[PDB]
Amino acid sequence: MDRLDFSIKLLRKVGHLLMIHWGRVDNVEKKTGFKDIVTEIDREAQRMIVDEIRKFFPDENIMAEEGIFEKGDRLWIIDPIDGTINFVHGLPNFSISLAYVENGEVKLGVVHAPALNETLYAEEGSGAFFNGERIRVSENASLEECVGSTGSYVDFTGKFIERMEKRTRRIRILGSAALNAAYVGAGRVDFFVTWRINPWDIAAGLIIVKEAGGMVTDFSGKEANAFSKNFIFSNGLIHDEVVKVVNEVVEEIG
Amino acid sequence: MDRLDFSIKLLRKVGHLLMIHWGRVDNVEKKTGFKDIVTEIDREAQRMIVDEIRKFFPDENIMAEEGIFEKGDRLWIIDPIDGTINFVHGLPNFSISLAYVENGEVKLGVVHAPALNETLYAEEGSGAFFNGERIRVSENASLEECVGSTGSYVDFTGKFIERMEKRTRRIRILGSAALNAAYVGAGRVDFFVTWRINPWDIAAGLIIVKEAGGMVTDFSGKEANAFSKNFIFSNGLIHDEVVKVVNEVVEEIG
Amino acid sequence: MDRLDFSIKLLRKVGHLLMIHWGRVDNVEKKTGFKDIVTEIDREAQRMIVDEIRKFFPDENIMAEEGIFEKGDRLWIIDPIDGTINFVHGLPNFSISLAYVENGEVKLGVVHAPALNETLYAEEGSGAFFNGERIRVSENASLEECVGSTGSYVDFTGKFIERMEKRTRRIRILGSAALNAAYVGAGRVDFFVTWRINPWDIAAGLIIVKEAGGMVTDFSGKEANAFSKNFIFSNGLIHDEVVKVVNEVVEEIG
Amino acid sequence: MDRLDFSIKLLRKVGHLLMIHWGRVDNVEKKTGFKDIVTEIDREAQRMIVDEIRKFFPDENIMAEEGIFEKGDRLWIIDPIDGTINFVHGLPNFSISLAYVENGEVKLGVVHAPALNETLYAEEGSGAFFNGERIRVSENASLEECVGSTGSYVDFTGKFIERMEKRTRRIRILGSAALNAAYVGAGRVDFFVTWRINPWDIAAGLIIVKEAGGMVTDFSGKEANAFSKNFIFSNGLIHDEVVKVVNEVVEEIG
Repeated sequence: MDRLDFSIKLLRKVGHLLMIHWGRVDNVEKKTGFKDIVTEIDREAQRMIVDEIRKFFPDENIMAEEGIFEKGDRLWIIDPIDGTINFVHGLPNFSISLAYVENGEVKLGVVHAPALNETLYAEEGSGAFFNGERIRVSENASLEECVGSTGSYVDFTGKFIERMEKRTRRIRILGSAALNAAYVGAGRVDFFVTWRINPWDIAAGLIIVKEAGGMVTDFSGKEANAFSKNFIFSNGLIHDEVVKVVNEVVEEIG
Repeated sequence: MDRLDFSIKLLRKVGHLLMIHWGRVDNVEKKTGFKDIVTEIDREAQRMIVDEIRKFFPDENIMAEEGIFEKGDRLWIIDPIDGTINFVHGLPNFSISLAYVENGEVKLGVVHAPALNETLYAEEGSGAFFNGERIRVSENASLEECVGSTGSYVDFTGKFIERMEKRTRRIRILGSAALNAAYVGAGRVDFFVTWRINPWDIAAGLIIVKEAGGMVTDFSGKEANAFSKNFIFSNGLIHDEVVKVVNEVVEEIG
Repeated sequence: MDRLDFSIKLLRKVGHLLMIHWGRVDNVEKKTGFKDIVTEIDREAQRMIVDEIRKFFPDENIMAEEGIFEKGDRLWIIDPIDGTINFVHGLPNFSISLAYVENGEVKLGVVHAPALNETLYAEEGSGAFFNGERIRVSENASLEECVGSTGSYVDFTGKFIERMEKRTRRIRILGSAALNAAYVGAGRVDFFVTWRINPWDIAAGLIIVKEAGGMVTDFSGKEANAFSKNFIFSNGLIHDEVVKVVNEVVEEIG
Repeated sequence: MDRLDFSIKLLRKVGHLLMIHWGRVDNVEKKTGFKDIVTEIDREAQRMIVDEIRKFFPDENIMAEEGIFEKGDRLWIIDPIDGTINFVHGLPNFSISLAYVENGEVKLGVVHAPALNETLYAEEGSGAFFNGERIRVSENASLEECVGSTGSYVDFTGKFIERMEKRTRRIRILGSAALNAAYVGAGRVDFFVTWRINPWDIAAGLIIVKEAGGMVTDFSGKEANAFSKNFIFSNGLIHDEVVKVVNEVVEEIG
């Protein structure tokens, strides 16, 4: 609809800005932390997205990973570049994420991968889409036929792949959280695990997976909410299995 | 050129055949286990390539992942679909690989990813390209500032990440050995490690990374060629450090 | 919904088949008569579509296999290739279209240009889209500021341009009616005129233009349908003026 | 090589800048000087191209399209947007052209269509390419088997279509002189006719057609050079037939 179409068009527009500097970034500093990085393109992409929202939705709030941090019953969650590292290195797996939350709940989410021309999205009650076509989670009911995936987390990823690679086809590490979550919704992977990360980071992939028919919970199997920190996105069919094994990795890591 | 131009065009043509079935493969068969598959599309794609080569180079030899394993002074090495599992699940990381080997040494190599429209290639003595433009390995001299990558091998993977994770920036597991290797010569990743592997998964990757200024040796450090069972591709500035961790991991196993 | 999604996916799939031969037709065929090979591609593309419609909509008339009824019937129109000349010569302006018609009314239409990665479409009542995002006809209400289009038709084209020449900004001849019609609903051109063509070749574009807010009438100015004898697609703002010149041109000729 | 690889990469980079605004000069900012916003995109793009050239080839002349008429040994001819009308309307047929001239002769040429991902180029003595593969002029020997092209020129286009229509297979009017001339070297069109356009805006195309084995002369039939005003690009198999037909049009005019 209105807000959704606006988002798709907006992220595709800004997506071209990132394409100009893709792989050719000069200023790269380690943002809030030490593991990840951030660039001047990050903020410039955010500024472009933020100016447009404020333009058509003046009385509404915004919340970026770095910079703007507001709260309201009409809130936009922006992540100018998810997979900054990939972006900087020239890997195509990076995306722009945008979610619209109203009255505390996610009403719609969009994830756009400039270099892959992949715009995945969904608005609650309307299903999940991918560049115009409907997407649904997979029907792979057992791990022997599943391709899972996870993020790069110290002490977690290695031991997680350690235990999982044995019971699945493959485990992928792509480098863009939002996209990977949307991929479960697209049905390209059967599950996606992401440890100790910011909750607002995946508001867009969450609604996409849920509208795609998937299941999203914390490492406890409990419905994923704004107070969860670890997330598990799946096709709902092999969730229990993934959850069990995830606690087996978190335990082993003390 | 003649053989290079021929190879680029042939792979691009066959790539469309694969696009038709991408993510919509009805039946997949387990070659040796559930982690090792192949499809009838692999076969149809190879046949298209084989038939074309036979037509213009009738007396030359052809060697493929399956079906044809000829030997000779003039040999063409084929991998119809490098990343079959990704291909079946609908992930974009899969490619067609071709290489012309003359007297044991690979003269030209072409790696084509249909979903991503990425054709990387190199001819002996002519440099490495990416869809017409020149590519060269990264200039990252420190492992900390590197993004390495590897395949999904049971036991070795979990261990490799485990070790490498505290030494690098990120480690990726995309799914296509040929592409993953060519990605090194593209400067998208700083190194790539392969455990247990055939010539058709890396003949094209060696020449690309080599003509792109990088290094390719077995796990011991010996400059390998057609095969060696173990491979390490890199920009050459951190090859030793990677070989160090690799031997650690492999010994930590045994 | 069900039909529209079915159609978007089916065409995006079959379009890849056309991409195999696209411009790959050797001159031995273009010289002897590319009519044959083109028909083999046409036949094969139609076969794949027909086979699928049979599986999902078993009791619906496909391309008049069960007659031609301007009222009281359910029909599926298939155009495997529109812009055949462009296709043969290697021009990217060619497409594949599918349209479902009920009682002479186009309920939904899809135009897919494989080489441009453009999927335009519309369902009756839901508006027109372009790869997931909404499209609408332009708002240029003065012929002198419009970009028009027509086909390379004998007699008609030379004159149509003579006229339009000073009355309008630019006139384009793309060589792809369906794509061209759709481009009107996308607001890329302000009006498109067709001289002596198969109505079923632009039925998909018909619904696309109307749902995008424009209008489509025959030369006599009557709203057009899938059986009309002539076509004029516009943004609905300068439609009367084009009909005028069109008829003037028709007078001059025959 | 150095200059050609730098140009290919440079045009591909700036191309995304154009994409950000492609078809994005809507009515809300169309009623607020849109021919000015397109001049900002142009100047901004021109600025990027100019800066990079100066940064790598410092003491070399730069005759930007909307720049100055410098003179010297080494000269770079730039055109930020060729096909401005299409660009403004959302049509994909627009390009960025760059030609490098030394000693008065064009040494290399690049034509990049951002919206189509088409990079056509050639180096004197190295032939023509299209995203890495070799391209060559068509092999059509008679006009009745050719698809010709020209632009939209008042008093000329009409008559041209008139006289050409009954001698040729089909004529096209796409809207981008450089892209269109390049398409002759790619073999998509058998010939192209421009009417009173500055040689500079067509220099990149000229080297592409010639390295592709084509023919480019002025309306008289003599080699095309800076003293030319009207051009004819062809495969060299039907050049004379075209010159003959074009001259008849020229007669009908005045």
